[PDB]
Amino acid sequence: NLYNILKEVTENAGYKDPDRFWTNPDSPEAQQAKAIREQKEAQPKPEDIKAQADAQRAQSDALAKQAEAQMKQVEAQIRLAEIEL
Amino acid sequence: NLYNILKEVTENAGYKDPDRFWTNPDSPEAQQAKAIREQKEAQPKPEDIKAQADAQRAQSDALAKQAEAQMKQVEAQIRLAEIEL
Repeated sequence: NLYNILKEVTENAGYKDPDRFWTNPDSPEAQQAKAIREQKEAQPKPEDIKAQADAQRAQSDALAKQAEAQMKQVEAQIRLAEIEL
Repeated sequence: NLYNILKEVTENAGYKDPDRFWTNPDSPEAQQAKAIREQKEAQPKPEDIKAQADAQRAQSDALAKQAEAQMKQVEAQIRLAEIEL
């Protein structure tokens, strides 16, 4: 639609050929340019920092769960064995 | 397209030769200038800090997993032997 508007303005100005001043968005060069433009939004700045923060959150979950279970098992067997003797 | 517009304006102003005031974007010098301009977009600043944080907390996850496994092996092996004796 914008390309059509620009064509109409240019033709009314007095230039019959509109490709001299504008680029058709359906031309293969325009499609390629749109391809690179779309490819340039792979990932923003702090989102991968966000992902590695999620990784450290997961490791915190792990360490906490294993610490709790390990200390429970510590109470299970390191005391009663020396209690009975 | 911008080069064509500038050339048209210059010719209408009364100067037949447009290369005196503008340079053709298809000229080899323009291609070289575009080459250095693109090359100066190799890596922005914060992204390496991002990758550094990635590595640091992948480090955190690693040491978390090894710590959990090591403590599990300690509790399963350093205790029963001294319990039985």
